[PDB]
Amino acid sequence: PMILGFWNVRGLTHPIRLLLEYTDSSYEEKRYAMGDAPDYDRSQWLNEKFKLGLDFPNLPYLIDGSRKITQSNAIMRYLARKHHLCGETEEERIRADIVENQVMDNRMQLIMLCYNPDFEKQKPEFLKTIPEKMKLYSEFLGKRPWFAGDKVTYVDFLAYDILDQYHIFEPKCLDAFPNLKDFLARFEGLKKISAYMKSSRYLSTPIFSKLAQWSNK
Amino acid sequence: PMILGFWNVRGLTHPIRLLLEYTDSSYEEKRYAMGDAPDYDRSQWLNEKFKLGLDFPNLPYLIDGSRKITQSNAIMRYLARKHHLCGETEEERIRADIVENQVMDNRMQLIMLCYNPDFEKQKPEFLKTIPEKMKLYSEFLGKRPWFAGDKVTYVDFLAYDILDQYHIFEPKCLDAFPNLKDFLARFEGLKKISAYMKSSRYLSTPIFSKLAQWSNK
Ligand SMILES: N[C@@H](CCC(=O)N[C@@H](CS)C(=O)NCC(=O)O)C(=O)O
Ligand SMILES: N[C@@H](CCC(=O)N[C@@H](CS)C(=O)NCC(=O)O)C(=O)O
Repeated sequence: PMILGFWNVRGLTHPIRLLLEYTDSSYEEKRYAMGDAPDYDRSQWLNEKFKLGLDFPNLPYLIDGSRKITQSNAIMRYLARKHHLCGETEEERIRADIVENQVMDNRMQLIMLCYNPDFEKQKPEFLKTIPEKMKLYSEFLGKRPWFAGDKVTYVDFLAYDILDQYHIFEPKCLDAFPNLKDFLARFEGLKKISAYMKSSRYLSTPIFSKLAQWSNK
Repeated sequence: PMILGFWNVRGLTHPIRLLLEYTDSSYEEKRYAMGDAPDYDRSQWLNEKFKLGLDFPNLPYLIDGSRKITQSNAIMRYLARKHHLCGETEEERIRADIVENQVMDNRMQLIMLCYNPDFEKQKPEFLKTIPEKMKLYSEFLGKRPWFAGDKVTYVDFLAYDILDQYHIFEPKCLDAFPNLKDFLARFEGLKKISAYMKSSRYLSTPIFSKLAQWSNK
């Protein structure tokens, strides 16, 4: 089976665990544990960071035979390439490309907040940026069932995760935006996703490493 | 023509400018100026940000007729599909995806270090690191002319940029890596690239605004 490796958290891998499922892929996972404060020992990982034959060692990684892939979007795209969950017209590919990048910006802005010792006094400003972020996703999807058109793509898996995360962080943030709730619900409503969500393998929280100020435990 | 918008800095747009040149695109640019200290003004940009009909307003942007793109990465992939500068086998596509993503990570690490608090009382420490990032590119490439193998692909413009910056901030950083040195020289050597670096359009520095630390004048 393929081997996915990642920390014992959701992090940036939720989209990959979900695609592995959706596709009825044969895989096993390696979930590395980190230590508690004040030092956050990472040896579990570091004892093999340099021994997997990875080009640019990092977490997450995928191994399917000989092929060894790092960078979450590159894992994401290899799988989609495999399963045909990519754009099929220029129009689909543009929409996919943008959304893939936009998620990461928004995923990054979140981390930057959750990883700062100033969280508490910083939160109140970040919170005012939210409506605006949500509004873009809302206007972008419009009346489309999925982010790139009338077909599910690997970008819906990326979008679902970031929209979910922001939702956990501010429960009310999708209230003014019904096509997004409609979005979230339709994603879940999927056969293998529903099934996965009630399995022993489902990992929704913590979001972040014990190092974060939020969703760290 | 096509319009490229961005700040009047290098930022993360170097590869786009270079690709537009190489492809003999018909384009003009709008090089937004940032006011300065204290309040470094962005009025030039903010006044039309939500007026151009961009889904996800940001710098940089590409308008090519009816197509309006945002996200530096999506701009590249778009230009790469338009002119047939994509990998042609699974193996090439995989090498492209990873490289594409790796650059942004290296690209962001560098900025993290330049706009921050005690850029100096942390100076060395992340410098002593270049050398070991370099080895990774080095080994990844090996003896291939180009990063996805046989042919020049869009990722090459992105590899070029990052290796070019690391080089500014570490004049020797490459001493150990012939193949990297050979790469730079043979990039700087493509016919339209040559010509462009001699032109009035060319902008090698500053890399990031007044504000910053490094490449900020
Ligand atoms: N660009 C990367 C970021 C990867 C990354 O930062 N991985 C983290 C946690 S999310 C890590 O700790 N990597 C292991 C390491 O640095 O040794 C991605 O999209 O995969
Ligand atoms: N991931 C985005 C980065 C974009 C971004 O951070 N843009 C900065 C300059 S490097 C900006 O000033 N953007 C315009 C804005 O935020 O309104 C990209 O790859 O295009």
